[PDB]
Amino acid sequence: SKRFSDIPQTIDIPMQDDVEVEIDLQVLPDDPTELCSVFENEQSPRIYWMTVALAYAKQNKIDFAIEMLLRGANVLQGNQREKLGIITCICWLYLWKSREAPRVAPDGVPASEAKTKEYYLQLATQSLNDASRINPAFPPLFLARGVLILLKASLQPSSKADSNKAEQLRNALKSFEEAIRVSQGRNMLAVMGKARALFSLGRYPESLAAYQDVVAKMPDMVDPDPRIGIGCCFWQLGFKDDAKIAWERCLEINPDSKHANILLGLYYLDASGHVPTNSPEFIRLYKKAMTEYTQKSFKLDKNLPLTCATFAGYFLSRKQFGNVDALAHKAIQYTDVNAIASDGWYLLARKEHYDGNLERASDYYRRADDARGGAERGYLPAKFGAAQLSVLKNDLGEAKLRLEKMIQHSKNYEAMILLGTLYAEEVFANQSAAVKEDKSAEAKKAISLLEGVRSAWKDPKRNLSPDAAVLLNLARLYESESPDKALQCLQQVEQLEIDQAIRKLLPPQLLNNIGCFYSQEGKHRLATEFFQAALDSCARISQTENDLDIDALLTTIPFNLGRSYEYEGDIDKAIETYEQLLSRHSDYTDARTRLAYIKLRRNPNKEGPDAVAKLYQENPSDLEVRGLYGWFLSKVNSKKPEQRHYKHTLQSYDKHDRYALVGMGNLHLMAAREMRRETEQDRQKRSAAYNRAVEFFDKALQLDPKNAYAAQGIAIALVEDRKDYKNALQIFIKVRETIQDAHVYVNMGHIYAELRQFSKAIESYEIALSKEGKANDAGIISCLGRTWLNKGRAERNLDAYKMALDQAKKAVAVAPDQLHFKFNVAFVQIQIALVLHSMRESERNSFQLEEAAEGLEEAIKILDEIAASPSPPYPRHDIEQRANMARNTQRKQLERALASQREYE
Amino acid sequence: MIHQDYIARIRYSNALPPPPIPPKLLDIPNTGLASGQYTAPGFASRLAREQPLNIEADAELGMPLDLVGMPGVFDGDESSIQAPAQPPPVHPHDRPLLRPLSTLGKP
Amino acid sequence: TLDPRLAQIYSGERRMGDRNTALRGIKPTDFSHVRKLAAPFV
Repeated sequence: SKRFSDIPQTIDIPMQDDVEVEIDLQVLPDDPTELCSVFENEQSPRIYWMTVALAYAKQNKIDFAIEMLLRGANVLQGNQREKLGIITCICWLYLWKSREAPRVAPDGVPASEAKTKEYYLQLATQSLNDASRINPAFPPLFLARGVLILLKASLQPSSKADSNKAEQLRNALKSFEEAIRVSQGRNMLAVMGKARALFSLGRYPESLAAYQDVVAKMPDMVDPDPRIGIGCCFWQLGFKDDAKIAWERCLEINPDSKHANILLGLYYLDASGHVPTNSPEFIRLYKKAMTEYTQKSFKLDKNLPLTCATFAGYFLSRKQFGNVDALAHKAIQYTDVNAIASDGWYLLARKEHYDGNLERASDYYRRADDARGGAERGYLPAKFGAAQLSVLKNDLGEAKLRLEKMIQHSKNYEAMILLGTLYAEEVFANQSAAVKEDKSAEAKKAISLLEGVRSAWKDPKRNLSPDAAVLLNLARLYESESPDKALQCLQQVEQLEIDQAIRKLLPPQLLNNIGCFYSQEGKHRLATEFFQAALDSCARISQTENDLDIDALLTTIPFNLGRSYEYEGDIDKAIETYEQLLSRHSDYTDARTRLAYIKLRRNPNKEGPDAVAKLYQENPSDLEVRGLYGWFLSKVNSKKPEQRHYKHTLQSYDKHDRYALVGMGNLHLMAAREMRRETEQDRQKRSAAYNRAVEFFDKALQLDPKNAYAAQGIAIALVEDRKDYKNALQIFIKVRETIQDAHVYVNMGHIYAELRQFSKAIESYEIALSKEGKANDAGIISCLGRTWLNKGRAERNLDAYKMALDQAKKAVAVAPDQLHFKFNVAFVQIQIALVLHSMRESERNSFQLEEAAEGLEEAIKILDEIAASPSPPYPRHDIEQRANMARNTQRKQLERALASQREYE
Repeated sequence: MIHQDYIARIRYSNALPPPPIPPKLLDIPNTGLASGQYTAPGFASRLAREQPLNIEADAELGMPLDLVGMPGVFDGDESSIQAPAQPPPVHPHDRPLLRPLSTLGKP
Repeated sequence: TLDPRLAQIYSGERRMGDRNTALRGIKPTDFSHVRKLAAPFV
């Protein structure tokens, strides 16, 4: 029946004398020590000892009851039949005391005389052993074994990666199963114990089956209610709504069930998780769960760990910390369960984190992690709190440790974003350091991490909150080598900024950079509009509160705008903007450097060289300005040691100025093809000069393997010093896809001309001529003409001689003064005459022969004039010799033209 | 003499571009780690909530088994903690709790 | 030879190309194998 219904109100103690002592078992003595003495001195029988002890238990005075039964035990040592009884009761009472005990007592414990759980457990073990030595196989002792083993098993700390606990659970199970066997399966506490063990073994369906069996066989067993077990089993197994049903039924039966209340609050808490953030539905569910069910349960027991932890979390959310400490502390002290301990430490950690006592916060996080077994298992949020706590204190190495450790465990979003940010910032810091370390690996790691974060924004299942900061960092990471991704990033940062045709005045820096990325692409007006938009945006900030260095941005951005105009073309406006920026701020030198270049192209003769000189003088140590001046000196050499001199003075200003080095390889190279070869010693001398050119080319290209100009200069070195066309051509092919300058194509055409690959040398040259700067470059037209001519020789192709003449005539049009160009049209005409004379009538036409004769006349004229001309390309007598053979070629062509049009009859 | 041919001086050039001096990137103000947002507890509060709840109150799981007070057990009889010979009719509110796991559907 | 004001104005600036980066061309490429063949040159 009901527990304690057994006890009567009053009883009479049979004294040695009589009638004697009567006792009220509802309102007992405040101390039983005397009564114990009475019973000792009365050799008192054993029912009285038990009746009074259990009486003390009914009004919660459990120790009294223990003490009584301790003395009763020793008083009846001769007889073991009820000794067995009281010793078993002792054991069970030691389990009770065990339950209300603490894991550990305060630091002034003292550790011996520890009132701890393990103290009562060990005491229960001994008493139990005493009773089993009397009668092993007394059913209540089979129960006792089970229970004990459970209570001891729960105290096993979390293992890493347990076998100790698992086996202990098995032992409990077998003891509970023995208690069942002995009862022939009618002991419901034994089967409840078995169910518990199964649940601890993760055998949930059998555990459920067991609690259900209890309810089925014995519904009125409600102390303890197995329906709790039912609910817990349902919840694991993933049926939290049926768990709800069970625990509501638990409460229906007993609304003051302190565990059913918590469990129901936990149901609603979980439910409040599945609904969003703060909402009407969320708030009702959360206040319901916490206030109703957890408070209710807390009023019933202030010392109930799960409740304590849960309500500590409640207060945490409401930033009310005196409560949080007390509760969470209480929970940690009084718990059989590690999970609870870890949750308590975690709550305290988050409190001390908020308030800022980081050392004890980090220790707390650590204890929270370890409670669940620490590393390789543990509490993910606790680990994270540690990582953050280590990030502060600036001990960023260890932060890197644990975050890595975590992402290796699982792709946790919060780890990924923090680690990636950490790496990004490492790279950014590096770049302004005294010595740039190599952090390309750390950069990659960052990029990958924040792209993994982008994946997190992508997948519908997560709730998908987006961060600016991540996008900006990622934009900067990509900036150096993968700029288009950086652009896209900044475009989506644009969108996020605007959300919170198109007129856009967002912060200036964002707009500028976007402008910059647009500018690296062709979109120079899009860029220009973005710069203008940035300026406007700075003006808007200027009027209002926020102080940014608006004067700095109003120096930088208008340069960018001038540069963009310049890119775009309305250079005059570029000029005026540079100038306006200069009027307000004339010491911003990059502006005037662009001005001087704008000038160098507009007025090559006059103001430009004036302007650059002035800029070199007024501003002689700016490496960009320098480069420009050197570029200017190169133009003067083309016009032809001022340039080499200067480049290595600059070389004393900076050892690794790639521009100047390739400037040297170039200068050497040019000066050294014209070096008198003579032969022998003289010939060697210049091959040393090429060596020096390659000296400079290689150092330059070793600093910057991406440098195409240095590599191409090595290909030129190749071709000229060691006629290695084949690989020099390799260099040329992949420099060609990166450079696009005319001279690249010219140099290519030169190689292909050598390699008999005429067609491909043709349209190399053709592409060169297409290109801005002169289409009509005489020297390229010449080279193209001869290439065509050699193609005509090779292939027996008239049309190729046709083209060679056409080209030779295009050149003559351009420079009609020029002696040789005239010789060339002439030579080619004589060749066409020749080849046409060699051909068979079967493959020839009479029209062709007329035009050839015409051309030949032209040729004789040109050659004849050249003979008379001073400074002839070849000796004049050799030119006359060519003309004299042109008299008998005249007749060859006469003859065969007659023969041909007769064939044409 | 007859070694005359098309005349086209043949030279290679590697002229450098003038320093472009492109536009200049500006530093976009951002929330660092030093700015507390990423190191604040708050940022972890979502991550903390989506963690599964522990529903294990005790070693005994909130159903504490003690025989203490149970009328005869320390003497011979487990009557108090023994199921009746005749199973009682099932209460309507226990019917849903008695449903076999199979009957429950899919998790 | 920077004025203090200029020096801090430049502080905010980050270059995205210069003399040297220009020589890498419109799309960078590795030319260290060319380094290999400059080597036997000298």
